[PDB]
Parts: sequence; structure tokens; C-alpha cells
Amino acid sequence: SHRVAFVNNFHMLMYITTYLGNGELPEVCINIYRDLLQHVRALRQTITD
Amino acid sequence: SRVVFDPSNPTTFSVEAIAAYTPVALIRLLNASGPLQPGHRVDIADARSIYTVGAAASAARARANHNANTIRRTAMFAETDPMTWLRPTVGLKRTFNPRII
Amino acid sequence: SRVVFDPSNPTTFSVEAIAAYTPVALIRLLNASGPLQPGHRVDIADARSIYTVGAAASAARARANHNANTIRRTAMFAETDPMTWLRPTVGLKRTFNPRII
Amino acid sequence: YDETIATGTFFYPVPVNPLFACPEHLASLRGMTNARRVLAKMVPPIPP
Repeated sequence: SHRVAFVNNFHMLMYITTYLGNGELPEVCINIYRDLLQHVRALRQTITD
Repeated sequence: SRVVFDPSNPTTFSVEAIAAYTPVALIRLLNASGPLQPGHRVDIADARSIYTVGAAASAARARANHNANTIRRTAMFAETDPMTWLRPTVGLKRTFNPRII
Repeated sequence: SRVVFDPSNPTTFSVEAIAAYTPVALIRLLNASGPLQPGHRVDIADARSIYTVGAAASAARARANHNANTIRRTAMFAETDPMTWLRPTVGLKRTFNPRII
Repeated sequence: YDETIATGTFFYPVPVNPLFACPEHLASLRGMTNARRVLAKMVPPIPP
């Protein structure tokens, strides 16, 4: 259905990005997770800015 | 034997001897009629937990039988090595298949 | 023999006789307990360096074994030729397979 | 957040630039407290 999963917990996307970050999953889901992480980091950077 | 009707019968001692698939088929056939006269005054949920550790023992037996062809698992993290002073240590991602031959 | 427990035992003299895979398996099974009473007062990291040159020698041994089917390597740069005056000289890009037959 | 390999196993931070500084890579160094992190977050750590 072209849908990402395991979004409920915060301690799931970090594990996914740290372990399944070399190409185990298709290029799309890993990119979605990376974009989410980058957005959260940009929010933190705005706070400190 | 494991007869869930009288709650004094089911215990982890017998579930270990029982296999993995047959208890599921066993519980399926047994009728709803459970004799009220026998009953654990010890928080019958303990017998439920006893059923869990029993099924866990049954599952462990199935894996032990399955362990004939698998590969020995190692540590998936670093820093776990008897003599790290010789050479560094790394984990391992379990992305394999246990089939050997 | 190579016994890393007593630091005087492991040396490159025996590691060469040891194969390539077995020392990795050897170091893995040895326990963490290393007798403090024996010890190289000579910068034990030299024994680490000795361990490196020993593993390098073992790799060279497996190399000569694999070299039975490989192709002889040549110069990858120019200007390297006994009589360049006859004809020019070129290198070679190592983009082949050592498999022969 | 990569526990597969130990931090600082083969690398250790030692930057000398106001440009190539790293307020985060210092976690790979040994003996790092919270006080040293907040101090390095503002002032770029460059050895004299």
C-alpha cells in the first residue's frame, strides 16, 4: 500500500536508521525516515538559533 | 496429564512433555464446561502464567530440535571480547539464513 | 606453541606455521584470564606488532597457495622498461580476474 | 547512536579551525562530561 510503519514510538525510527541504513530496505522508506530525522534536527537547530 | 477442566491438573511439569502444536489443538477441542468445585485459590492467573512458562518450555524444545541445522549465534555488539587488547571487536547483524546443508 | 596467556609464548615464529582462519578462531576461544606474572617488559605492544607481522606472514602463505591459478602481475605505470629506446612503455589497469582455467 | 562498533575505536577528534570545528564529534573523545560539551558548544575547541 506504499505506507511506512512503526511511527508510534520514537525509539523505532532511530534504531531503523542506525541499523537498516545501508540498503536493506528500498531507497524510499529509508529516505522517508531520514527526512523525518532531518526535520526534527532542523527544529532543534532553530531552537538553538 | 494436562486436563484444564480440573485446574489442579494443568501444570508446567506436563506441558514440557507436550509438543508445540498439539496443545493448541488440545485446548481447541476441550469443552467450555469447567468444574467449579476444583479451583486454584492461589490466583488462578498463576496457572495461566504456569501455562505460559510451559508453552515457553515446549517452544524451547522445538527450537532445540530445530537447532540441528542452524548456525551458532554470536554477539551483535562490540566491547564483548576476552582480550580486546590484541585487536578490536565488532558486532554482527543477524541478516542470514540458518540453513547450512 | 602460541599461547597468548603467557606473553612469552606468542611469537611470529609459530604464527607462520598457523593458518589464516584458525588463529582468528584460536583468539576467540581463549579466555580473558591472562597471567600477570609473565609479561613482556619490552613494550608488549611489540608483541602486538609481532602479532601483526605474523598474521601478515600467514596471509602471505595463503597468498602463495591462491597464486597457483592467478595471473602474474605487471607494472601499472610507464617509464619502467629495460630498453625503452626500442619502443615506448605503458602501464596496465588491473581490472581482470585471476581465474585462468 | 551506533553501538555495533565502539566509539573512538579508530578515530579521535582533534580539529583546528573555526570552520572545521565540531561541537558534536567530541563525544567520540574519552573523558567527556556535560560541562565540557556546553562549553564547547559555544566556543570552538581549538588547542593552543
